[PDB]
Amino acid sequence: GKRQTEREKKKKILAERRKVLAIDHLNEDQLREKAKELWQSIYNLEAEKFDLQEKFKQQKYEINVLRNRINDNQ
Amino acid sequence: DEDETTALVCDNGSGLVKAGFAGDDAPRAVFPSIVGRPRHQGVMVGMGQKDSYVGDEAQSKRGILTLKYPIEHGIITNWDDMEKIWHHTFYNELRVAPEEHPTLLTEAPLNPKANREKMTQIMFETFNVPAMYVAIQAVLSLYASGRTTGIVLDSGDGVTHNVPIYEGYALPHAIMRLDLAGRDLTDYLMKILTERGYSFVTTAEREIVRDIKEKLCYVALDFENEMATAASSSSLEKSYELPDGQVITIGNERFRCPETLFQPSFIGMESAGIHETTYNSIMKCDIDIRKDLYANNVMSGGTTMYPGIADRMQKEITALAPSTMKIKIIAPPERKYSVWIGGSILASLSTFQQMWITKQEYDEAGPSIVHRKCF
Amino acid sequence: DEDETTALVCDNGSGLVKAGFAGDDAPRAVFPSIVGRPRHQGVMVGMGQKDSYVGDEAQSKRGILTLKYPIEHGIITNWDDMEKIWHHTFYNELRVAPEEHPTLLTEAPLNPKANREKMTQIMFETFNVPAMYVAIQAVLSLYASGRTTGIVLDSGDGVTHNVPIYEGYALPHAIMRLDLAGRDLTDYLMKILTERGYSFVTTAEREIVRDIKEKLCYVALDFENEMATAASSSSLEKSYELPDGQVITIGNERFRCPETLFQPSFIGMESAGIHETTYNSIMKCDIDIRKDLYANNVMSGGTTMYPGIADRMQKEITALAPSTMKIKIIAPPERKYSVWIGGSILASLSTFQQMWITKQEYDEAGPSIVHRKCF
Amino acid sequence: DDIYKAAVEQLTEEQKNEFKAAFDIFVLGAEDGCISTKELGKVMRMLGQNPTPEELQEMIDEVDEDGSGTVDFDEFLVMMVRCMKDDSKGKSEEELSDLFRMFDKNADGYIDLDELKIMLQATGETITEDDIEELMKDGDKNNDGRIDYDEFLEFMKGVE
Amino acid sequence: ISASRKLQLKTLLLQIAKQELEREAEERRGEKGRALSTRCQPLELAGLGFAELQDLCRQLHARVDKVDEERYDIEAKVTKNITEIADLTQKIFDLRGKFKRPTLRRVRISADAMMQAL
Ligand SMILES: Nc1ncnc2c1ncn2[C@@H]1O[C@H](COP(=O)(O)OP(=O)(O)O)[C@@H](O)[C@H]1O
Ligand SMILES: Nc1ncnc2c1ncn2[C@@H]1O[C@H](COP(=O)(O)OP(=O)(O)O)[C@@H](O)[C@H]1O
Ligand SMILES: [Mg+2]
Ligand SMILES: [Mg+2]
Repeated sequence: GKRQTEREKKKKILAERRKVLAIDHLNEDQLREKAKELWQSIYNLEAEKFDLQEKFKQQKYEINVLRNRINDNQ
Repeated sequence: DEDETTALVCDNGSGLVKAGFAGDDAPRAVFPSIVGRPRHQGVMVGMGQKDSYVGDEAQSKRGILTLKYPIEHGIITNWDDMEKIWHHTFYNELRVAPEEHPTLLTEAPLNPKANREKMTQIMFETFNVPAMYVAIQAVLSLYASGRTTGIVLDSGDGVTHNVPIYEGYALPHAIMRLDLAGRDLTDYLMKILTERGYSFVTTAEREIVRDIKEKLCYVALDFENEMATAASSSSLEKSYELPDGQVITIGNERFRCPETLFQPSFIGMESAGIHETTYNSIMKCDIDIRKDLYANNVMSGGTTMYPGIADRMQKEITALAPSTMKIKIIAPPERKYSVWIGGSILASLSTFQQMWITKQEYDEAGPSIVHRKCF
Repeated sequence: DEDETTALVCDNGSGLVKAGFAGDDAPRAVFPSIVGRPRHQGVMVGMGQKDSYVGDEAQSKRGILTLKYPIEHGIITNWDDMEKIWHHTFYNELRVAPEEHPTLLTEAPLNPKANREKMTQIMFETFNVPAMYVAIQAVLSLYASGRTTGIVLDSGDGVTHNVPIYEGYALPHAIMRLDLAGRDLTDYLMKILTERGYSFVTTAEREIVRDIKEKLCYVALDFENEMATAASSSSLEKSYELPDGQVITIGNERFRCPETLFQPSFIGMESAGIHETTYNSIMKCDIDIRKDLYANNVMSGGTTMYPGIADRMQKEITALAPSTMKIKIIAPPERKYSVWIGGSILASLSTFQQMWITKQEYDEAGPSIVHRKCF
Repeated sequence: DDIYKAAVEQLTEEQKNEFKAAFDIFVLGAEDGCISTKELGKVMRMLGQNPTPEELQEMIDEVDEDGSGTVDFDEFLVMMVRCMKDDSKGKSEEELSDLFRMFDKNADGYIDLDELKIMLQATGETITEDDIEELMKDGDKNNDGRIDYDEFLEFMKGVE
Repeated sequence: ISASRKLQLKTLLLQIAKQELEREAEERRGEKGRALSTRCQPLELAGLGFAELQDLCRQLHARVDKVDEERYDIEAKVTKNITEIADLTQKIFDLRGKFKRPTLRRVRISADAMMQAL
């Protein structure tokens, strides 16, 4: 139950998000432009990965906020 | 949460759940395994109106809730109950996310293999723990004692287990489970108190009488002689102040309640006292090491906070076994946390991460992988 | 009428009707539940000659009218009387049309279900209220106190109800109704005043003697000792100035009238005093919370304006119950309006319009829908 | 004094302009220009509020400290700022939670006293005793040792 | 009047708070930039062999796949966090209500009326 749903939902999401290249036929110039584009894409992904990490930390902080609001409530 | 990715250590003992972080000396979130549910339906508004109540919340709301046990003597009723209580423990009590910390769990001795396969599967699907390890509480108590030789008497709230381990090797052929535990103690005390004039059925009084067992109960040195002298016993008779304020006086019952484990014929068990179960366990294995088993017996569990188990234990074993070698019991104070301590000990060493049960192994071989990964 | 479509809040308490708008602090139109009718027939002309007289009009015209009670101890005599008095309240006293404002009503505890079905049906047919909600006055007084734990003593003019509610949950199994109320008080005082030389039967003197109860009556700390010292008691004996001008002097009767509720054997009730009724109510429920009930008792009703209920209450409960925990009563001044205040509180929050009893639900399922819509 | 400029800062321009141009409903001609204290209650009815004898008499006590029987414009502004509590047209809360993040510099979930002391001295004013003491009385209620987001919001209500 | 002092203390406090907000935001941006420089170093394609550039494209495909996977894991963690935020926040609203709900509404306003009209 839900064993395949989770795994293949995740794989489906990563399939629509990522783009597949028919690398074998790619021409020399094409390897040039595309490896530049792929490196830039990885650059941006790491950029807002770091943003996600930071904002993960702050959302942890607001969890801290709300859980303390709860414990004081007794 | 600690900056380091240290593991979670959780003892789901049969009667108490004690959870915390690896490298800690004592579990942080410790609560009894009772679960309360709304005794009636919803018509009011503005507050409450929540189904599951766990932990101290249910302890405060005992009167309004039907108090149910998601586990009894190892048997599992509803996995949803464990799901909710683990959610509560991890987020409301431990304030930790299981995504970034592998979990070391302890299970009741000789728990069902099907139970292990289902609980592990629901766990892995529902939760996102990175890695897993589950161990028997017997070796955990052994680790807490830190001596590879001895017979462990694990007295939980659903089962009492006798397990011999010599030089850090399990002896399943000489391991037994007895259906006497806290539940029986409360029941027997309930019927005796009924014969004393006080007849209650609900769980609040169950907790009151187990508290009485924690505070006032004796383990009789000699049974019938102590009731004979307890006929009047103004000094020996002891009283308790119930939270409502009434003074309830109990005499011989103090040492007539735990005696039932030693004398099961009171309420009809074919099996004799637990000392006989340790005795048979000892002789089942080779003769020679039996003396060491006599001298290295360990007892573990929350019940062990009561007095009288040690003296009774040694005297009866010496009566049954030859009295040449000296028998002595060892029991560190606050040993109900000891299992969890041993869990921390497991995470202490750097070899423990060689056999973490990772997500991908379970994804490859299903739950069946544990059949080859733990044992 | 306010520009906003805010709801109507009406407490039809057993003895007083208090009506007004939601969001208001106190009810605007408050009148006793007496109804006057022409004692004789019509021959004169030029003025008057009107059948129903309600409110202060009947209070001024008490002498000329047969004074009748459309409700007594919850029992309903004639729905036409309620029709007329509600017409008067809505249009002549509240100056409001019920077409544009839903109504929140409060009913006497444990009122007949058939009574609810008939009153709701006649209401919906006769009137054009958009939406409906009716609630027990017990939870309303609870809301006025703003504490989910306690036992409510509702002392109306027809019935006295004891209702325990723990953590905002009704306990019908421990709820009781006692047929002692203002009517009994007036009756008993009537017979004692008859033994004092003044014998009246009509309702004007009933109101005079209830006014005397409002002004001069005591609650005896010790009963027979206070009549023993009230033998002469020139200072302790107290007088009243009746509107005709005669000075009527009363001594021990001041504290011998409310005592009858505490000592029903004076005029022959099997049930003991109302403190016994609160005591039994408390023990019927689980033992543990009983202490909280002792410490959280609330009293409500117009009678509560009298002195002496608090001291008598606590002393007798402490006599009956163990005196370890301290018992204290809470009673805000002018608590007879408190129920209506709670009605306003109900309209304060935005979830209340989720369960308004609309016209179309009643048109679909008849009156029977309330059986599923309120409870 | 500092209360006059604090009342200036804590109230928006449109509100105070309407307040003054509407106080000019009592003056008609050949008058001192400052109306009697009791007439102040009447302008409040114009404001849309319905105050009560207790607050009215108290508020009356909140004007004319030196005992002239009359109200000036600066006392007028301070009392108005002290009347409706809906300052800043509803103080925000989200960015404020960001500012809650700001009070904490160790990422724990709350505000330490040392973090408050450094925060206060970063303004330019040193530490005095009545400062932190009164700030603690304003912020806390039960000696919990910290300022959480509820006490955070409560303490600075209306402040911009 | 101490209220003046306290109010201007908290005003200056919150203004310096806004300054610290700006500064911490700048520090976050700088740390993001340096982590960008250290996680994704400059390009390597200058003078490379076409076949190796095929292999490089496949390697960057695997790289983008796994870093998308890591992003998915982190954002899922955040989503669980936010759900707990919402539930706990509702509990907060109710719990605060317990201490302050019966205490803010009209106070003798209607009591003020024409007691002589009757
Ligand atoms: N402080 C204490 N003193 C005495 N008895 C206790 C105490 N705490 C728990 N117990 C008893 O221990 C029982 C729970 O046993 P537990 O420690 O959960 O077994 P296990 O070691 O298998 O987890 C309870 O039924 C309770 O009666
Ligand atoms: N101001 C007062 N002082 C003393 N007693 C009063 C006062 N007003 C009403 N009562 C008494 O209260 C009784 C009506 O009770 P009521 O408040 O209608 O009960 P309920 O709370 O069930 O509506 C009347 O019989 C009257 O004797
Ligand atoms: Mg045990
Ligand atoms: Mg009443």
